[PDB]
Amino acid sequence: MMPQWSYMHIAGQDASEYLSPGLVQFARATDTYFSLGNKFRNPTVAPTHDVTTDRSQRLTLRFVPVDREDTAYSYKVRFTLAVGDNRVLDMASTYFDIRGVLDRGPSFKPYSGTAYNSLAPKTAPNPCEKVRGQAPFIGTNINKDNGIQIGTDTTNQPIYADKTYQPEPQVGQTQWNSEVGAAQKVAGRVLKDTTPMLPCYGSYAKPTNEKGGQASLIVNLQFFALPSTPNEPKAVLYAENVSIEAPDTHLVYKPDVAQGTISSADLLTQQAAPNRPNYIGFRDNFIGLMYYNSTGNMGVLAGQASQLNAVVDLQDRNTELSYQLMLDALGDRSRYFSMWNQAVDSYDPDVRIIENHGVEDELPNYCFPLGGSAATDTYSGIKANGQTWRGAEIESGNIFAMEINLAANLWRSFLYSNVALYLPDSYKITPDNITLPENKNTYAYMNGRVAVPSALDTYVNIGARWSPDPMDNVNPFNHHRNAGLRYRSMLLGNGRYVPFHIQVPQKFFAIKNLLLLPGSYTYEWNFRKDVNMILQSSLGNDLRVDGASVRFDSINLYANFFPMAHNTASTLEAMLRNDTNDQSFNDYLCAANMLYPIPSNATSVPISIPSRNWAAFRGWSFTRLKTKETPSLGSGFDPYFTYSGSVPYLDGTFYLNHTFKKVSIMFDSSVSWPGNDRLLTPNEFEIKRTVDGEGYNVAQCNMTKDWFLIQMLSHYNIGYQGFYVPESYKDRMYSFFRNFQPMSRQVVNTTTYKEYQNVTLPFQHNNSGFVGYMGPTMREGQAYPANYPYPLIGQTAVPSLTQKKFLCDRTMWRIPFSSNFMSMGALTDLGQNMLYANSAHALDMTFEVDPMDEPTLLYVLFEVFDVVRIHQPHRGVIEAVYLRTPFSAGNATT
Amino acid sequence: NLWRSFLYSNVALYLPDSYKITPDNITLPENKNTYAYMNGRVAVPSAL
Amino acid sequence: AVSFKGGVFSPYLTTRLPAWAGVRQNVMGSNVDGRPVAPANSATLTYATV
Amino acid sequence: SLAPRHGSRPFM
Repeated sequence: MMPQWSYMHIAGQDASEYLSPGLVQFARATDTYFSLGNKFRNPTVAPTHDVTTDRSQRLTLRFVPVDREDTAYSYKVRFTLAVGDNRVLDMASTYFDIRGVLDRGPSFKPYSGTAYNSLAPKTAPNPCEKVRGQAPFIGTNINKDNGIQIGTDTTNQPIYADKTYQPEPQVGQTQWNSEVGAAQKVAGRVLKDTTPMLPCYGSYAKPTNEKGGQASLIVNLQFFALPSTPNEPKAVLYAENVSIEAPDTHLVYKPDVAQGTISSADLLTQQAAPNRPNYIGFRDNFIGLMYYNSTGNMGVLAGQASQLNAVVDLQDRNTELSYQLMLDALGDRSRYFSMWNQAVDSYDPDVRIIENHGVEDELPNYCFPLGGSAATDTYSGIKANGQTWRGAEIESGNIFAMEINLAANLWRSFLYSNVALYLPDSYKITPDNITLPENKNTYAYMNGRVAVPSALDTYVNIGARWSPDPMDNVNPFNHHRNAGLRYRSMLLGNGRYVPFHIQVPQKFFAIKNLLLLPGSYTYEWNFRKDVNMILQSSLGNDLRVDGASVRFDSINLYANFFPMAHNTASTLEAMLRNDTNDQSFNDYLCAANMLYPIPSNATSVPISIPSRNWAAFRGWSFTRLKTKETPSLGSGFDPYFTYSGSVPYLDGTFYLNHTFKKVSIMFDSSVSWPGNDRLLTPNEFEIKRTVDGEGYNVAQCNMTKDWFLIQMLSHYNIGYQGFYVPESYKDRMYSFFRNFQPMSRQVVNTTTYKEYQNVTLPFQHNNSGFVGYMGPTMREGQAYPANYPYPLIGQTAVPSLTQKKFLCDRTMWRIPFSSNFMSMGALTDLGQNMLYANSAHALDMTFEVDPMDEPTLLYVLFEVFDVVRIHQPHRGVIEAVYLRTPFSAGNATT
Repeated sequence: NLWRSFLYSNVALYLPDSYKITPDNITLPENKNTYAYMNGRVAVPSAL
Repeated sequence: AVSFKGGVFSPYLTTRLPAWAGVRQNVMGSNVDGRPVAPANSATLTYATV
Repeated sequence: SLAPRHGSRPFM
């Protein structure tokens, strides 16, 4: 090029390519210890010509629907995706644009504490009213009325309105002390007897004035008086029928409401609390917003002529979970995006495996008075008989204080808030005297129901990795600690009426990253408008009942062409037009979907597949689901899907795939397929074998050393050569090891400690008297040792019998069809075997399950090739071939 | 409060026994490696 | 509300007995020496070693 | 590998 450039190697010759061959040899020789490759620039130059068009074409495109349609529960839009000529669109860039208004319902509360009176003593009166309350301000006179004199130019009084005794002003500006001396003037705002008297927490009261007053349609200066002295007005409390509210607070001991209308009386003893927090935001990768896997509302992508569809979906390829897996195996998932809403769900690993390690307190944690000395005693003079000094009141003895156990109390609060409230509804009690909604799902009820600290408070499985068994089978991601939901409902903001400008990708495999060719293409897709199935909530409460709505505004396709120079774009066109040059794709999960309903509470479940070819079968993968949270997406709507939380069906979530005791397989009646015996149990895939004389349980858990050779041997392809921890580049977020979790504790024996009791949960007594009896009540207790946790430690430890689980969540069991259970190829060794390639086989194969009283349904996959080939013969015509080798989606009968 | 407890809970307490002090009027085993002796010693927070 | 009160209990097809331990009955089972067990209940989904 | 893509040991 220009000589000045090549002189500086700006765009000249490659680093090693201009230096004398001797020096290149030298550097290539001594590079590990004396490297010289960093001292000479090697120029890099982008392609000069025929790489980007100059003919003034768009770099990004705007596509507006040709026709729209609004249904009571869905939204249909048909686009006109017409790529120009001598240009190529990669559909990967194409992504829908959504605008509208969303109402998250009253169940929304994106926080846990309370915004109101947030810090007061959560159990005591907004000065109420007969009389009872308080006064902070100080004065020199109270007038015939006029008020108490704030005082000024030879006169000045205050404003029953707000510049009254602004509830937060004070004599405070005295300090250590203040002392309403005979100032004859206390004063302050007391609520009036027509306004509910809720607790002092919560109390909101919409500002009504400007100066921050609180009244209604203007408040009256009463004039409570002396100290039993006489007419001598001393106090002028201002009374203010406010509009009390309490958004954010569910009471927890309304004393026996005298009647059905005491808005006042003695309820000055009502406690109150925060409301449980539920964030409510759109599903991860906007899972469910578009109509995937539902044949009814399937989309289309066909040339503008010959409207023959080119995207044909089924109910077995579960394209949502497949996409969510794809992000994992091709991303990190610990990196929040904002456009695809790519924030993965997650549970605080200190919440499902809570290690009650104990408190870290070793020191009294004290509470010293506000001045450093109270209750002093006046003394005076000296035995030298009172020289120049009723005054000088020195407090006697030693300071007065009272301690707190900060470290323990904070941990107790964490336990109650985090692994106490989310117990199954059975263990959760209702408050003493507050009515609850009849429906068991609405946020009003489950919020009103209150947990009990007695069940889980620093005396459960002490110092041992153990998820409270009642919490073992409950969903972990329906939790305010859910980082993904946490952020995603953090992102849209807070409160109601949240307008949303969202962008949704294309998750369908045959369209996900199809490379389009010139020609105009019609492109319509159907969007779920059902609120409950598109928004996540931390409590899994039904959303469409308690209140919610998503109104769509406009839906626009958006694509970004690559401005390739037409000179090369045309060659690429005629070049991908070739028959042999055809494209091809595949679904990532690449396997059928087979739900299997289990009886509400059952021990086992067999299944059967009539004789069928398994030409390219690869292996089975399965898990468990809770039927309350799996949507049958075979219809455009499902009125029976009341659950709102994470959906393991198609949201990557899996949290029960450890309750399987073991599985069995058998080909057509009797051909079991572990095989010509290989596994330690030659026919029974063992996963939760509970009693050993053979010692088949692997880790210190209660797995089996054949299952933990079938897992971690098809996932990480390790085994036969020593079980070593696998590197993170082959251990993804949804992998096996990442989520495996053993644990154990000891429980007091039942046949040895002949003093063994069965002291229930409302009859314990530990930490008694510094807590509340049953619920999150208040402290009316007493003191006498304790007697729940029978010491399993120290000198007087009792006998002990062990227990162990293997909590493994967010991972699916795999039983690869390969002969040796190795990842020897996508199309397995044994899959191509002659016997299975020429003569089909039926299948009978059954599972165990720990009995869950909540109805549950199975989940099984057959790891089936889902290939696709997409060809475009002429400008504007697209032809596709779908296939599923072992589970073909169509045969001679259609 | 919490930070002070943390310091004594973890760093102000693992000092060599020569810095720790036995409580006022309780007895300790003569063996210096038994638990009863090890915890019986109590560290002075002022030191850490 | 479904009561099989007029049918021949067995319409639904039956499958081979799984043929493994555990699931053939749900009455209290006895251990080698006598320490009983639970047939299909919880506390049998935990590795209760000694 | 080999050339019908991936695999292992039907090639010595």
